[PDB]
Amino acid sequence: AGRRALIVLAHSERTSFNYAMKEAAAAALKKKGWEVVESDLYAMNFNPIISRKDITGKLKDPANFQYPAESVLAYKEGHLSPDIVAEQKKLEAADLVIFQFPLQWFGVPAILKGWFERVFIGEFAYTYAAMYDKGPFRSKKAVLSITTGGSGSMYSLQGIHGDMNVILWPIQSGILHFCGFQVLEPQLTYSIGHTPADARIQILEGWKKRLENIWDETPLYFAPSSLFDLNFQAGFLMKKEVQDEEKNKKFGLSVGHHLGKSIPTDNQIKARK
Amino acid sequence: AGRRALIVLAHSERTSFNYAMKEAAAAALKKKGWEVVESDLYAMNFNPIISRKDITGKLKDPANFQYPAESVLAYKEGHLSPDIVAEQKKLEAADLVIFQFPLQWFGVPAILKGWFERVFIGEFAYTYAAMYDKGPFRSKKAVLSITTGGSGSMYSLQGIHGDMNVILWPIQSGILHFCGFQVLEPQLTYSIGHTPADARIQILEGWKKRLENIWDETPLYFAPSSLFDLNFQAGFLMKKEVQDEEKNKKFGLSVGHHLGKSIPTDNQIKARK
Ligand SMILES: Cc1cc2nc3c(=O)[nH]c(=O)nc-3n(C[C@H](O)[C@H](O)[C@H](O)COP(=O)(O)OP(=O)(O)OC[C@H]3O[C@@H](n4cnc5c(N)ncnc54)[C@H](O)[C@@H]3O)c2cc1C
Ligand SMILES: Cc1cc2nc3c(=O)[nH]c(=O)nc-3n(C[C@H](O)[C@H](O)[C@H](O)COP(=O)(O)OP(=O)(O)OC[C@H]3O[C@@H](n4cnc5c(N)ncnc54)[C@H](O)[C@@H]3O)c2cc1C
Ligand SMILES: C[C@@H]1CN1C1=CC(=O)c2c(c(CO)c(-c3ccccc3)n2C)C1=O
Ligand SMILES: C[C@@H]1CN1C1=CC(=O)c2c(c(CO)c(-c3ccccc3)n2C)C1=O
Repeated sequence: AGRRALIVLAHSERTSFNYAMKEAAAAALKKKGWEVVESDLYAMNFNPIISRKDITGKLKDPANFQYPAESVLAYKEGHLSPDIVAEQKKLEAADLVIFQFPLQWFGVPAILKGWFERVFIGEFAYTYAAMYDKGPFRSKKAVLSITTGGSGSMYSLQGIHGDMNVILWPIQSGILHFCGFQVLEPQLTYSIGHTPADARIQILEGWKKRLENIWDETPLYFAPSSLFDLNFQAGFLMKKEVQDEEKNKKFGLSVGHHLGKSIPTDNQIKARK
Repeated sequence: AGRRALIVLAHSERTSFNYAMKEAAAAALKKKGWEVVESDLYAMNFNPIISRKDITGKLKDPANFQYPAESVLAYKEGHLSPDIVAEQKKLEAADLVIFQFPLQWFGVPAILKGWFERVFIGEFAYTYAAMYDKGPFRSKKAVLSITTGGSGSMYSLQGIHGDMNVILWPIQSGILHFCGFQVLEPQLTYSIGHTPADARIQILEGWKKRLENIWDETPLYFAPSSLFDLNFQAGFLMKKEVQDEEKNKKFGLSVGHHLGKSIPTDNQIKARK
């Protein structure tokens, strides 16, 4: 089960609803016996920009700096910037990771985007040989608790912004699941700036109620990596048998693997698929 | 037509292909009579974090800081941080804006994400009353020129990463088109790290060739805001009449407006739709 939790918050104001939601999760989990650690990016004045400075020492090839290779090497040899390592330790010690943030330009705040870029270093957070379900964080679970200015209807299939499931895909599949994370249902609190005070109090309590049993939840469905030929040769394309079999399925496997057919309803919002 | 172009680069190395793509684009554009301005985020050591320091004036509500409102107010009264103002001036002058960046965790680099967050302030880059096609930059055109580590097949409908069209959606529709921009087909350069020297040279020539007539291209398709009842009362939902003409249609309208049906092939990569 789950015993330790990491709450990554990306909001500058201690007076925001996001901070309240972070406080609610901390209280709720602790009161349930969990150990809670925080990564309040702004309060920590976190540096989100990847650079050659992330490697405390000489680079393998300063004449042509390539961050991927250099950062992985620094990782292996233990030359990663201290601030990066400290976060990597929080990740390794955590069973549950909660990402609390306000949706910004249909994605995560830049400070958090940068946190992934500098913290999710190769070898540590992933390998091309163990992508997705086989990733390093397979024993861990992640959840996005998001707040927005736009109303839920704006994000429905007929809303002007379009399906929220598409917006979540690059984050939940491309970032979290790629590293092995079992991704749980996102906590979506729409139009928080247009919500009555009593309703907000209920949102907080609802979030705490869910956290009581968060670890017994069934995670989102992503196509298993066993359906693909995971080698540079086949170009990591679906196995031909799976393709043929899939040809007789009404729905695609997920948002990203829609295969040109109907995307399973709320594939990135609701579990059981 | 268009004589003014802005190239926003998000890469720290002068030795990268990304920098090469930036030079090639500028060289080719100037050759066709364009005026070319640049925003090399790293070279500028651009601040990517939105904070109350983006406002130089006295806040309207200092004890309860709210970025959306305060920033919009600062734009309206001329109290925005001068570095943000400098970027906004480049945007207003530009006819064509090119975003050159390496794909990082299925999105734009944090430094570029922060650029959108601090520079695309309300009123300046958008207004709820005139979202999408009615936005401020509707007389402008934007293009994403991306380079990736992974091969094209990994991003095909059956590649492990999933459809690249889904990854592109939140940036091209949510950020670019939301502000009125006509978005042109993205220049996609896959597995740049695994491309032979002679091929890389051809990729650059091909990019210069495309830019020779970039302004006359058909842009990508996004559902017009006219298909929606644009008011907090109708939940910014698609017009009932429009919803009825589609129930018979096979394909959805776009990636975000797939409507539970099939997404039009390469909706976010190829024009004509
Ligand atoms: C750069 C940028 C980009 C954005 N892009 C998007 C986008 O793409 N899509 C979109 O939909 N939105 C977008 N937004 C809007 C953003 O998502 C919302 O402004 C944000 O989620 C609002 O929540 P908040 O917690 O940050 O803060 P706040 O606006 O402060 O709101 C929290 C509310 O709850 C109250 N409150 C605070 N603490 C408590 C407590 N303990 N108990 C009860 N009530 C409390 C506050 O007084 C306030 O009214 C963007 C905003 C910015 C700045
Ligand atoms: C934090 C992070 C996250 C990432 N996330 C992803 C992801 O989600 N998906 C993904 O697919 N990839 C990802 N990548 C990989 C990234 O997309 C590639 O490393 C990048 O696109 C490579 O291009 P480059 O221009 O930066 O540099 P380089 O790797 O240097 O490659 C350019 C190549 O062209 C050569 N070259 C330079 N100038 C010229 C010239 N003028 N003419 C001809 N050849 C030239 C160089 O020597 C080099 O071999 C990530 C990388 C990082 C650091
Ligand atoms: C996608 C681009 C980035 N932006 C936004 C889009 C919205 O649709 C929106 C916002 C806000 C916040 O400014 C509210 C909002 C805020 C308060 C109360 C009600 C709605 N709404 C509906 C945005 O910021
Ligand atoms: C980990 C984040 C999610 N993304 C990546 C996914 C890939 O599939 C990938 C990367 C790289 C770059 O590290 C190369 C690559 C690099 C050099 C040569 C060949 C492939 N490939 C195939 C990534 O960075």
